[PDB]
Parts: sequence; structure tokens; C-alpha cells
Amino acid sequence: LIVTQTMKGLDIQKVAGTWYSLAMAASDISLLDAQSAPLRVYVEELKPTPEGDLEILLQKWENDECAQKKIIAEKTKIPAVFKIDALNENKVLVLDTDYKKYLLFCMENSQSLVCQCLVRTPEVDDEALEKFDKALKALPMHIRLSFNPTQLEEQCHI
Amino acid sequence: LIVTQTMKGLDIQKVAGTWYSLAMAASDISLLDAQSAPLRVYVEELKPTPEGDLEILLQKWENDECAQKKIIAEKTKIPAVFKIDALNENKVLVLDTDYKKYLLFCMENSQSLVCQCLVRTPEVDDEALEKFDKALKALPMHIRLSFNPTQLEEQCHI
Ligand SMILES: CCCCCCCCCCCC(=O)O
Ligand SMILES: CCCCCCCCCCCC(=O)O
Repeated sequence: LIVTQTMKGLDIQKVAGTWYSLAMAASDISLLDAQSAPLRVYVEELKPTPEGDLEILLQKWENDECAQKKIIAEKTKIPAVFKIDALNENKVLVLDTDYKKYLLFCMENSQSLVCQCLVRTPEVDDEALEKFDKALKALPMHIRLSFNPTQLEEQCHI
Repeated sequence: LIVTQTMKGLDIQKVAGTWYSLAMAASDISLLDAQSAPLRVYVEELKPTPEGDLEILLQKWENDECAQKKIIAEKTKIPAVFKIDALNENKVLVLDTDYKKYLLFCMENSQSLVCQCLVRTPEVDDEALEKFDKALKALPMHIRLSFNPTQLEEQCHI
């Protein structure tokens, strides 16, 4: 347990659809430094399921190419927290969202941590980035990236 | 011309000695993303010359190894601004320093920009990082790194 910002009253069905990973940050440089860093991921679309799970579509650079990936994030008793199935138990938290402009989320292993500021459009939203920086102030981050509108329209933010 | 924070009354001889690159930031991700990024440099020591130039010692990761480098930065009519001799005209500005704890500087080409928060000791100085973030608010940065006390004592911040 590191992250203790979490969204009260989250309606998961309302986060469905298209998102842009405007900014990312991580507790360790090596998590994000290279285009093929294991947790450098670019979100494309969120699809909550009827039973309340969250399917995620994203792009990740893997074997010298921008790959699509589908990940299912399973619900827990807490509406703002989900579990991804990997070797270690990996937990996704929704910290804050207004549904229509921005969504802040972090993923952590259950010590290491990656967070992103998601936005609805290919636009630099200073206000969402402010909320992002405010939430991160509380956290031990050592690398922060942000992307411009041109990169946001490219595969793997090229 | 992008950077317009600059230190009034800079005494260059007073910046002599040992420094740690606690944090770095750049206008473009590719300037700093990989360990061999052209402007990922770790400052070791500053040596102003008698005629008022500034010699810099630092480490840079080049051919799969941490290399030492010596750079001379030549004075200009402005005490806080220096010129490094490369293909393009490259300008170094000292934005702020208290001489004994921290020093903020940026280097720019004369469009692209790299800045660092230098500290005297292998210690996370929240106050200097605050001054760093305040100065950068004004600037279009897209990648920010910071290093912990263990990394600060290693060659090339390994
Ligand atoms: C609001 C939910 C946002 C969910 C996006 C999280 C993406 C998880 C990435 C899975 C790890 C990986 O495949 O690199
Ligand atoms: C306050 C002066 C600080 C000067 C440090 C600037 C280092 C310049 C780096 C030169 C470019 C390079 O060799 O990568």
C-alpha cells in the first residue's frame, strides 16, 4: 500500500471509450526510460464489462515494433481498485476522473508504481496535468514523461 | 531565447567544487530517455578559471561505459551566461544558486533545452527541487528525472 488517493463514487461504466496517455510517471526511472520499458504503455480504449470488470486496450513497444495489447482488469470489493493477473499481484487504482475530460490512475505491485494522466482528446490539458502533479506530490516518483498533440496521434507516441 | 530566469549578481568563483545532478529535465524526451542520450550528463565538479571561464567535469554514458569528460564554458558579457563550443551555438545559463546548497542551470541551443538541479551533497533536498520545479513551470519540458542518494554516489548514477 502506497497510493491512498482514490476516487469516491466511481461509476466504472462512465469511463468507457477513447483515452490518451497525456503524461506518465513512475517510482523508478527504468520503468519508463526506454521505448521498450516494461511499463511504458499508451492507453487506447477502456471497456468495462457488464459484470464490472475493465478491459483495457493499449499500445506497447516490444520487439522493435508498436504492438497492440488487450488486458483485463478484474474488479474488487472497492469500486476504484482492480486486479491485473501477472506473476506478482498487480493492482490498478482510479484516483480521480471527471469522466468527460480526464482520468488519473496508478498501477502498483503488492513498492513500485506507475501513474498516468489520461485525457479524452489529443490536447494539452494544463488543468488535468495540475491534478496529476498534485496527486504525485504525495508519491515517490523519479521519472515523469509528457507528450505533445502530434505524438498523441501517433502509434506508441512516436 | 526561451529561458529568462537568470541569476542576478552571480559570483562565478563561488560555484567552484563538487556538485551532484540531483534532477534533470528537457524539452524533448529523446534528449534524456536512454542512458546514452546525448544530454544525459552527470556533473562532478565546477572549476571557474582566473579569466572567468567555467570548466566543467562530468560523467556521460557513451560506448557502453561511464566516461569522464571535460568541457570548457566560455564567459560572455552577462555573468550568468556562458557559451560552449559545439557545431551549433550552445548557451548555458545559471538561473539561481545559493552557492552552498544548490545551483539551477539550463543549457539551450540558439528551441531545445536541458536543465538540472545541482546540489552540494548526496541528499534529496526538497527545497532545491521546489525551486527547480518552480523555474521549470515557465518552460516547455517533457521529461523529468530525479535520482536517489544511492545513485548519486555511483558513476553515471547507476
Ligand atoms: C482506469 C484504468 C486504467 C487501466 C490501465 C492500466 C494498464 C495496465 C498495464 C498492464 C501492464 C503491462 O501490460 O505493461
Ligand atoms: C553552472 C554551470 C553548469 C554547466 C554544466 C553544463 C554541462 C554542459 C554539457 C555539454 C554538452 C555535452 O557534452 O553533453
